[PDB]
Amino acid sequence: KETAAAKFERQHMDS
Amino acid sequence: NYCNQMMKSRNLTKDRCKPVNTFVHESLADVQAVCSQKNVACKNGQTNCYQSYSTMSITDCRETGSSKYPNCAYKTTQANKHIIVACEGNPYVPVHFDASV
Repeated sequence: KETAAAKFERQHMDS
Repeated sequence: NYCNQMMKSRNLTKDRCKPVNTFVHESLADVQAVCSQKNVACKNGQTNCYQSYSTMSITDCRETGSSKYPNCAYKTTQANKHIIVACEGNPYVPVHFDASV
């Protein structure tokens, strides 16, 4: 399902 | 506030209250670029961590002392700091947020 890099993006990215 | 809103939206506080979380307001490519910048050691001792040459815009979300599931409450603190992330995989991208100086 959700990879570690995907999770980092959902949790910390807000461009 | 922004924190209570973004934490919920990103599925961070839908089934629990997460104590802390940092949001980065730089493009995704610029953050992934950090994986080839200043190599430092992660607080855990590991060394696949990199510090950003420059400071980046970020919002720190911290739970108040009153917050309790389901009513999570956060304190919003905006700032500009160097971010430190742990990288791994191929391509080499951030997988963990370590800190912000």
